[PDB]
Amino acid sequence: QDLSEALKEATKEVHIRAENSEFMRNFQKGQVSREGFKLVMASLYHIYTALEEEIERNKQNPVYAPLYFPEELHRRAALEQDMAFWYGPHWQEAIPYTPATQHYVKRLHEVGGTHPELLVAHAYTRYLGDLSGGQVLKKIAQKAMALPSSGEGLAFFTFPSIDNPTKFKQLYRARMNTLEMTPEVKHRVTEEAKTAFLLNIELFEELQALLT
Repeated sequence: QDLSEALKEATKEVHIRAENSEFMRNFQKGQVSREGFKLVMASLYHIYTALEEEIERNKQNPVYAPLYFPEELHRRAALEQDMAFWYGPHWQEAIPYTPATQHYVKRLHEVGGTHPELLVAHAYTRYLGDLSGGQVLKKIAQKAMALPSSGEGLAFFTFPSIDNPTKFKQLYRARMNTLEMTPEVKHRVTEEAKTAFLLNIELFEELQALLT
């Protein structure tokens, strides 16, 4: 089986659980305020910082390199804008760094440092969602919180260097299928993607509790 297909099949169940998390149910209904939203975007700041640092460490590694798309995909600069929007000029000292975020970041460094053949599972889990349900979350955020169409506060959800998310996702999928793939690597990559989803589910369960 192609890796792109293996990953979708492996994560289709946990994806259902993730999109139906209590935090996300509240989001999709429109119940999340500025406070909740600042919490999740600050958490994403740390996650994508760790993820993109590990992507840089491994950019020339053949186990990842075909998926190296900083210009199109990387979120850190965009999140730095959003942090300045939501938290102001001294956001680096203002933003929270929660335990679940720390746990997620810790795994990203373990993977990037010790198991870079699995890094694709983590880039997959975040980026392809950003290019999918991410786009729906963006419209909900705009409506709920009165965020302007011009895009301030929602740079994270904006991909100026991609014309069509759907087309780019097809490209990224075909490119995943180009990675050197053994039964050993494909088994562990699909397992690591399931873990990536759980780390996200646990972040969202934590934030929901912090707010209630």
